Amino acid sequence: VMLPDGTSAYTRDGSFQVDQNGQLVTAGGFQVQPAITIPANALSITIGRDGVVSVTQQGQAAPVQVGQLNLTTFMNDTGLESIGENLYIETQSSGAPNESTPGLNGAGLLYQGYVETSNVNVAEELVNMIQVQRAYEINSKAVSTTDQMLQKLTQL
Amino acid sequence: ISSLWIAKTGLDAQQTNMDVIANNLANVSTNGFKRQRAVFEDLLYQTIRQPPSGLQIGTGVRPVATERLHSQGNLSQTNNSKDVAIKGQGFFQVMLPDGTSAYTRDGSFQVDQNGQLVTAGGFQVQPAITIPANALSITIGRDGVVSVTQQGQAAPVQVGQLNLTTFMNDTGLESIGENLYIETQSSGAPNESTPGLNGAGLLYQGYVETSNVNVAEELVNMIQVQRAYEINSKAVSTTDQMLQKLTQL
Amino acid sequence: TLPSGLQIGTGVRPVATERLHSQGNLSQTNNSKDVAIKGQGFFQ
Amino acid sequence: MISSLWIAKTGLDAQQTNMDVIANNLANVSTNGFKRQRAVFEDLLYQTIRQP
Amino acid sequence: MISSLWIAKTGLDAQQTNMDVIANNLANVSTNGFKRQRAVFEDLLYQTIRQPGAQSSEQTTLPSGLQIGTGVRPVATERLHSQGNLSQTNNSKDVAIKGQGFFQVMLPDGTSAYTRDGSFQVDQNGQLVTAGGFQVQPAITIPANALSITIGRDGVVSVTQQGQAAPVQVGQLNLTTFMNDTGLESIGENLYIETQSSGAPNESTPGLNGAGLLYQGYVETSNVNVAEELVNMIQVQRAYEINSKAVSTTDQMLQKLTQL
Amino acid sequence: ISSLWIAKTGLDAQQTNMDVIANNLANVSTNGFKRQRAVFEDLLYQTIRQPPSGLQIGTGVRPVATERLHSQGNLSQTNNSKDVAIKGQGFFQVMLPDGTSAYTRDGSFQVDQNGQLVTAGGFQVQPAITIPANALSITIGRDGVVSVTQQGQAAPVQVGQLNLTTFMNDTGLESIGENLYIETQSSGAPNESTPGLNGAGLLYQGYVETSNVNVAEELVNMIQVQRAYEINSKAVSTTDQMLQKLTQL
Amino acid sequence: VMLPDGTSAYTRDGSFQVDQNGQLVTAGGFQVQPAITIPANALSITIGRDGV
Amino acid sequence: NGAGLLYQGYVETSNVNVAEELVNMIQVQRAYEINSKAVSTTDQMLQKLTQL
Amino acid sequence: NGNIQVGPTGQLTIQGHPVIGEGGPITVPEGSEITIAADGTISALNPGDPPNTVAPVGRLKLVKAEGNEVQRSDDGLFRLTAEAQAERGAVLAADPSIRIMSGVLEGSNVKPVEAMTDMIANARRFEMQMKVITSVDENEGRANQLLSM
Amino acid sequence: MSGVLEGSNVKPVEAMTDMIANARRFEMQMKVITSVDENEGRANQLLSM
Repeated sequence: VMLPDGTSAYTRDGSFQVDQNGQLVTAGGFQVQPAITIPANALSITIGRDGVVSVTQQGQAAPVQVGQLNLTTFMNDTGLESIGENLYIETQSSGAPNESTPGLNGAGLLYQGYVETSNVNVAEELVNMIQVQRAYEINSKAVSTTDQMLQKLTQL
Repeated sequence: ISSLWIAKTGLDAQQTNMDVIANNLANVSTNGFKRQRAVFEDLLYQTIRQPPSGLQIGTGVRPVATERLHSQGNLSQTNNSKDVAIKGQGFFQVMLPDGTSAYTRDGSFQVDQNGQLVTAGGFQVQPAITIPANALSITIGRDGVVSVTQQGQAAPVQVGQLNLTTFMNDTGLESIGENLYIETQSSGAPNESTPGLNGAGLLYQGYVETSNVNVAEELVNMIQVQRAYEINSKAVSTTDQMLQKLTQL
Repeated sequence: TLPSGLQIGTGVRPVATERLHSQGNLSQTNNSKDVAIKGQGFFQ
Repeated sequence: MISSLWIAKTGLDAQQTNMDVIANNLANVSTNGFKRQRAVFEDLLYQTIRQP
Repeated sequence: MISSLWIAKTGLDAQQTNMDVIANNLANVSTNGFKRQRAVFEDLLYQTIRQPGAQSSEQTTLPSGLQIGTGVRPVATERLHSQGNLSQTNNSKDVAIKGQGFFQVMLPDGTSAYTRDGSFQVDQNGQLVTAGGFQVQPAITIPANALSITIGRDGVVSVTQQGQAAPVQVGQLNLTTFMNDTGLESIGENLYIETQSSGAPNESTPGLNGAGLLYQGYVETSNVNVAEELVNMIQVQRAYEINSKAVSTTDQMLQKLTQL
Repeated sequence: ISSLWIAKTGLDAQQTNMDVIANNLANVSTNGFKRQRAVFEDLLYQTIRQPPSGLQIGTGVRPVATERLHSQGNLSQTNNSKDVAIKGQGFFQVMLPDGTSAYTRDGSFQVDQNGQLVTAGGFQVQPAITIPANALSITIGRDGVVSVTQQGQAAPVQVGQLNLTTFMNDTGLESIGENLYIETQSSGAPNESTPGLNGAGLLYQGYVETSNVNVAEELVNMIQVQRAYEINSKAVSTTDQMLQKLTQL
Repeated sequence: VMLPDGTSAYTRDGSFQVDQNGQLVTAGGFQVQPAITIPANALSITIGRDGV
Repeated sequence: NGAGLLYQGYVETSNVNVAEELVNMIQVQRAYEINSKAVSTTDQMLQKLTQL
Repeated sequence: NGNIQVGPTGQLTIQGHPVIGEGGPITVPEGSEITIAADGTISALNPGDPPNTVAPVGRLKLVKAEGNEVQRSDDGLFRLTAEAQAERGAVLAADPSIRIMSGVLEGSNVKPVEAMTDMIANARRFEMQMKVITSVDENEGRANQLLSM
Repeated sequence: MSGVLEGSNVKPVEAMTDMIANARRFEMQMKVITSVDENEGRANQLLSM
């Protein structure tokens, strides 16, 4: 994705739209790279399983291939610098990005009409909340004990 | 404290989500209504430098947009000559009182005391279509031509043409209520085109386009929204109790 | 920028009731007084 | 409401029209010079989800 | 939220698609030339966790790795082009198809559509039109003073004038066969349009090169087996029951997670 | 502290079980889908030394595998000439767009524009079969030989052979979606074998195999999963209360 | 069951499978001693009440 | 020689009695609270002792 | 700490200062998709290759040592006690009987119960010491009157 | 729009979190006040002579 300041970020988010000019953008107007421009009067858009995006025109019995929506894979996915807005920027801990067509060179495929969900396991978070609360109480007890000992020292 | 702020953002996002769900659910049985989905987005992340090159805490789940699904809605038979529904893309242009135009993907038309074609509330459609005083029947074809049948005359005289409008980005229109949308700087210029041509759909007379609201989607989403709201509530309570314990010394 | 703004939207309002003024089926009342209308029109 | 329900409503109304035509044909036996009618139907929209 | 709720939601959507297809098929009984539809389903991603290979020791192999999976995305709706039953409409201008083939029709925009219908008429000018005025191809104009319209099995349409005891051959009605019938994209109106899944059309005279014959006075009914649709309705409703029960279970699990 | 993590592992196992049950229940009425069962496994035990020469406490219930049940499903009649189903074991080979081969236990076939025999998603079925342009009818015998009938010729011209593929370890093939499996290092090498031979299964034209999901077992297992979830949550709550009571003193 | 390191463990669990070579395993690939090697293309597997 | 038979197609389930575990859990929580009370009582005894 | 990580260039690094196994630092191909077995073998499947190419790429060395024969070394890392060095040598063997539990981490063994009474007893002992100090100084101060006059 | 009234825009979640924050802040200030008063009381003994 091309950021307004010119650098390229990366997103695992598919809620695309089209600006008033036809370019693919990401819920926030960030252009998707390379730019994909839709004609004005497309009856339907189709993004295949390897990103070949095409449109159907009134009259043509053929979906003119309008663009390619290629992916980018990183050597260390975890090292990305999340800058918010569902975008990551690559850093020295992630390596240079390797761009390729979907389904080739280790990149995944594309599912049109479906969007990926957050992989947050709420059971983990609830149990972690209990853990955090009780550990906090324990450390608070430690502070209190030390403070009382210091009081007793400073009385004499 | 920052945890409370984060959890408040989460509760706000879930409550906005519930508002969107409820608006979709209410507007079932509203002709030509296009359901809405709220798309959310995380906030900036706070970086703490390590003497990777840093950890990220982050905050917030602000909603970034509410995007309408401008798909095709099912048809409902009303057996009314005036009602008309749309095949595929397109909008009907309507002249608001103030002078600018709105655009409606609706078909509950009528005629006023003058003959003009209006939309259930008197907003005159464009271009003006006048039905003569004694039209025995009124017919609207698949390319929009509207004609009437007069008594005695053995032919339907053509009386109007019902053009549609198409936008580059349908979602960008901002809704003003009243089943009406208006042009913005994001939806591009309105293309006035004859139905069936240049990406515009067609017209079905006697039929009105239903709302494309899937209620199973919204029921499962209601379950999800309630559960997420209660989880973030648990987060708020946990932070409250840790602050309890902190101030007790 | 911002390919779609966010709007929450509230509820729904009944805006009208329109009467379908079509032609109804006839019934044979076998009564001299009674009369029916073919097509548009009303008795004042 | 449901995509199923509006389709089923259209089916019911089509069958109702068909019964109307049958009843008018069948009531007009013993009517001189009457001509039988027959209703011809026609499927509605097809909401494309994936283009063929 | 929960991995289970999204899965159940996709199951609900798949069953609703199944019921949609059943309702559309079931309402289009008594529609001529309508073709049955059947939805083909398709499972979604499988999140690999332990690779099915990825030996668990130096010599071992770790068979049948752990992967969970989601979703029941509908992949297609194949339309069954099998011959439908005939019905004797007694009307001289109705023709049914004996085997494969499609009647070509000129859309008002100029493009060509294809219908398996027989409900033909005559408009002001004698042109053969189909219940909506979409004029058939190639043009067949019946003369004004005709009495009989006969459409032989080969498609040769000829009429008989008053007194003139010669059935003048007035036109030919030839069929259009597609190498892939199922690929046609339906536009309503009992009309399908060409797409680059169907392939280029082969226009030919009926009977020859695989096209079907023409039965005048009969119309081809829909090939919808209502018994199968009813039992499918039972099965679809029960599957909906089961999936909503799964949603209920996940919801109650989440609820006691919340009360924690 | 301790019991908290043990009970969390129990919750995760119950949730994985519920996820697998949900995938089984959703995929009913998916052709050739083989239902899945998750086998679980307790984690490492810790030995406390006695000055029996020790006891164990142990922890966790980590899931080890999801084994697919590769049994025979029922057959449902589709009245479609192209569709086929399999008696006994065997898989249909398919050429993925990248170039490798997948294997499907599904027969909802159909012919593309080139006459190739593809599988509901366009992936060509190996070995290639080309139905001629104007075939009157297509038949696929019980040994997988496919033939068509042309006008004029009073004999069915033999078109192709629909071979099967057998694996040493049927469960090993990993699911990649669209009812497709791919070869793994645990599933051994594939054997291209004609139907009815070398233990491969027969072919049935006009029928399609169904999912072997016993929904009664699914519902009772799902009752189990819910109640176990509630029991483990009771354990989590009890441990939370014990820690809270501890930190007070 | 023959452990990876050579010694013998014992399991009351029947979640068995077959690896790529026909050997019985225990949900994690540990071989069940003594080895039982299922032929390549069996139609069906039967384990009797006495293990035959 | 005392070995049990084999039943194919079936898996043995865990012999865990969950009602027993719940009752034991209640007992464990109450005993934990009582012992914490013992610790707390001794601790306040010690507080008073070290006051003077 | 089994929280293993991979760098962009394929260095297995339990929080950096990397991990040692069967040779130097363990290195894997950059498109790792690592799996770790029960006895320590590490297998790697490049994402875009057929899954029957999971040939093992390394082994994770594990060592048996506990308590009396291990001491902390001013980092989170432990070493041998130099009393267990005229013994099993400077660099231990792999001990091919220590097993790995994959997909599972281990938390700290910080017993809150014994820590809470550690702190209670500590506070009580401290203020007992303060009482002794108070009495001693008061003794000395009241004593100092001997020498005067 | 006629026939429709408008209610108050008092968001309850922000008010609720604000009230929790207010309470905790008050407790923190009370702790600081107690500490300062104890310091002053202990320190007034210095002037003794």
